[PDB]
Amino acid sequence: EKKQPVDLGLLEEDDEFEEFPAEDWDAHVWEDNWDDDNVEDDFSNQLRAELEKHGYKME
Amino acid sequence: TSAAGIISLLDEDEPQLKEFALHKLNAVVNDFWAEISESVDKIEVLYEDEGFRSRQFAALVASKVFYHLGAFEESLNYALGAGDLFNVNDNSEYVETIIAKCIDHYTKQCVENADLPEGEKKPIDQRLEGIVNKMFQRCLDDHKYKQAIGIALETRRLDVFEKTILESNDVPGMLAYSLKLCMSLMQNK
Amino acid sequence: TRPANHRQLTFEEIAKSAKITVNEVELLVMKALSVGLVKGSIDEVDKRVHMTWVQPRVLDLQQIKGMKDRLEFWCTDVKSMEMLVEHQAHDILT
Amino acid sequence: QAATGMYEQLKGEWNRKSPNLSKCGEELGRLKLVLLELNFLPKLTKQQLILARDILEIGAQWSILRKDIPSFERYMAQLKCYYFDYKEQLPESAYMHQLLGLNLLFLLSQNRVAEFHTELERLPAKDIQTNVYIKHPVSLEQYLMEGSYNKVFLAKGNIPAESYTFFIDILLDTIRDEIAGCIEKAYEKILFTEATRILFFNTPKKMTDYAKKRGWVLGPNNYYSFASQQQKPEDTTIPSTELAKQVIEYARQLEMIV
Amino acid sequence: DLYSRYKKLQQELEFLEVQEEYIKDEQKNLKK
Amino acid sequence: HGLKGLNSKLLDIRSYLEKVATGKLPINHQIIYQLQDVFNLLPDVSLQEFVKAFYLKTNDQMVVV
Amino acid sequence: DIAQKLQLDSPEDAEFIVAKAIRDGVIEASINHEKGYVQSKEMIDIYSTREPQ
Amino acid sequence: YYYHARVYEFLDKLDVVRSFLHARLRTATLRHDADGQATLLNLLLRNYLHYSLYDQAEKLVSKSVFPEQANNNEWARYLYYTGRIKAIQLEYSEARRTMTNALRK
Amino acid sequence: YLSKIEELQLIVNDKSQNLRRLQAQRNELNAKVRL
Repeated sequence: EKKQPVDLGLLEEDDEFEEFPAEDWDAHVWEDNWDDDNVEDDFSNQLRAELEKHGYKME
Repeated sequence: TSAAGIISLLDEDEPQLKEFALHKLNAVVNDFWAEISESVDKIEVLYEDEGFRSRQFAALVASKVFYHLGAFEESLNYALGAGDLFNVNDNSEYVETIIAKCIDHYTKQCVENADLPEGEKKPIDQRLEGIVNKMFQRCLDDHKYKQAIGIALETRRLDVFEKTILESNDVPGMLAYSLKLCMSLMQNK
Repeated sequence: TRPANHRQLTFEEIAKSAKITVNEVELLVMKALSVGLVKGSIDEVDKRVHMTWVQPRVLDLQQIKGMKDRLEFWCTDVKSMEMLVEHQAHDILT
Repeated sequence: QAATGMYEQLKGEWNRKSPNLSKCGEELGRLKLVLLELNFLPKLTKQQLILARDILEIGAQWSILRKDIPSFERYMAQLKCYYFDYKEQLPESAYMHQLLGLNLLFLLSQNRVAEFHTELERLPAKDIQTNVYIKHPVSLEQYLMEGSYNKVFLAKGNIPAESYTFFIDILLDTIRDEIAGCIEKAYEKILFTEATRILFFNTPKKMTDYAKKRGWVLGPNNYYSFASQQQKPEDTTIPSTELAKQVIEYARQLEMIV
Repeated sequence: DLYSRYKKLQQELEFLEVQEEYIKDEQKNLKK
Repeated sequence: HGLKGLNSKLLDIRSYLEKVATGKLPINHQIIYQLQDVFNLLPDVSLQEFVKAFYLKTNDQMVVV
Repeated sequence: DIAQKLQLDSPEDAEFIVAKAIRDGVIEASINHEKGYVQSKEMIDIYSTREPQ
Repeated sequence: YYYHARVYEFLDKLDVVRSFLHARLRTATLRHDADGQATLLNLLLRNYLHYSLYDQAEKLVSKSVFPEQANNNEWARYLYYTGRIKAIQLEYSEARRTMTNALRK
Repeated sequence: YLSKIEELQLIVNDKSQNLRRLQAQRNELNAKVRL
């Protein structure tokens, strides 16, 4: 059955990136997920919240 | 390759072309009926054109498509329509199939026919009946006749089950076999 | 008359119908209730009277007709409903 | 014959092309029995295919102006092996680059979206930069997957193009009703100049022409689209009649579970 | 051989029918 | 079984009232009153009120199911 | 502003896009044309009850 | 057959080798061997998608009946190709289905 | 072949022999319970 699966996989592809991924092949997961997104915002905001208000100080 | 031209040639005039469409089509139907399966509506109408003679081409062509569509009483009908495009000795699994397929139809028909009456008549499409008997002929030429009999058993045709084989050969082993069988089998005694 | 599902009144409607100046109109309604004639409530802010239900008196021949017709309709519901619930759930019967 | 078509389209009259076609149709019957099909996926044969392509090409190009659209789809269908068949000298003719795009655009004109995207998947031309000419129908489609102003802009940019101008006049109307069919539910109230702004009219009277054609009661430049909505069906037909069976089913799902 | 076998099987097809439909019976009368 | 029951009673009242209009119906102003009171008790009204009640209730049933 | 947030060229472009979004049961709004601002429908549809069911 | 198609490259393999797979595909279809059928079907589908033809494969499905007794891997190969072509034609909501099964099976 | 392969079509019907198979046990199990 495993062999059959493998065969199927082979047919579907090879593959280029898939091979690389396999080669690379860890870690955990923690608990739950979504949505990460970007970062360096909060302080950036404050950096701007200053600047903003500093601009508003400039105002 | 792909039927697109033949798909196009279809609606295109000059029944000459349509022939040679159907002709070329017919040969390459086998694969490309799949594309062609959408042209069937015209093909139907094509079979409804007495103007265009060869349409039995398309009929059997449709029959090719219909086996390939699993349509049979469709296919059979249009194979029945063919008669020419169709032949028994033409050997394809398909042909073998559609025949065998066409055949079975006869039985219950014949049996339903057998229900009320039983014997000779035109109630059944003679084409089948012919081809039926023609295979029964082939059965006769198969010359193992339970082959024919079991059919004609259900075929209920004593005419077939007449006595041809009788005078032929198998002095002791052409009746009891069926007869002892018949006792075990036939619903209507 | 203003029935079935359509029993509501402004104070003006009752005023003109009873030719009573509209202050009393709510005295008239309240007294109509306290004798048992009507049930229902009054909304002054919008000057409506929702009359839950009204005491029934009588009628003649013709008024019966509507009754038979009404019954016919609410018979049709059942026949259809009841006869329409057996199919899905034919696997449950005893 | 082979030069006849050249004289037809190079001639430049498409009625001359039109009635000049039928007499070719016969040699296209024989040659149809020849260059037809072309399943061999294949010198002496190069000519049969070389000429044949251009034959059907002017078949289509002529078919355009003559409203013969479906027919050349046939031709286009018939053309399919030519551009898409293993070869480099076979698939060249720029009548491809314009013709395909013409075909896709046809499919949009008929509002057949299924066939259209199916065709996208077909053409899936790997070595296809952006979409060079072909962005006209594609892009034209993607934008009406939503906005319109960008699309209309495309309508103006086909004039670098061919008789699909007629298709333009198709598609153009095909868009406006949309906006109309949109704006009917959008909001009840428009100043006439604003309707001109939306529907891309260069005329004020074409508006009330359209609105009458749309049955829109118009009040001195200001239109009403009433009724708004009948937020009715507060559930009374498929609330208990369906659920019960559902229940019943569910309960069957519970019962039949045995 | 068929006219004795291909035909002698139809019975069998019924055997599973004779019993397939009856089998449900034991399931059904048992539960009561 | 109850639905079948209902349909029966309604017949009864129906053709009776006919006999009222035909079968020399005396009067029975005491019955007719009660019929009226049957109508007055008739829950109408896919009203914005009920439509919500049932809805809020059905959902509770879904959670349990 | 919408046209700014979505980077698009013209307002005329917008009300085509948003007029489209409305028909698809996305926004539940209406549009004020002469002042050119979208104004938006409520969640009266809070407990639809039909959905969860 | 799983290997035959595999190594293959072009026409003589996409076209000449495809005509065979459909041939006995019909033959075996009448021979009622579930496994070989499903496999072969998958191979020719994969051919249509190595090609660009979704329609031919779609109407192909339209006339197809798939059998039972299978190998779950082949089953997911099917559900995979199915979901895919089903998607390219724009119909998404039924594609998620067949691909979900391609994850399950 | 005509009738030849025919035997196969019906021959495969053995599937009904198993289900009933599930039945017997499935049925015999009750018989023990009821008994």
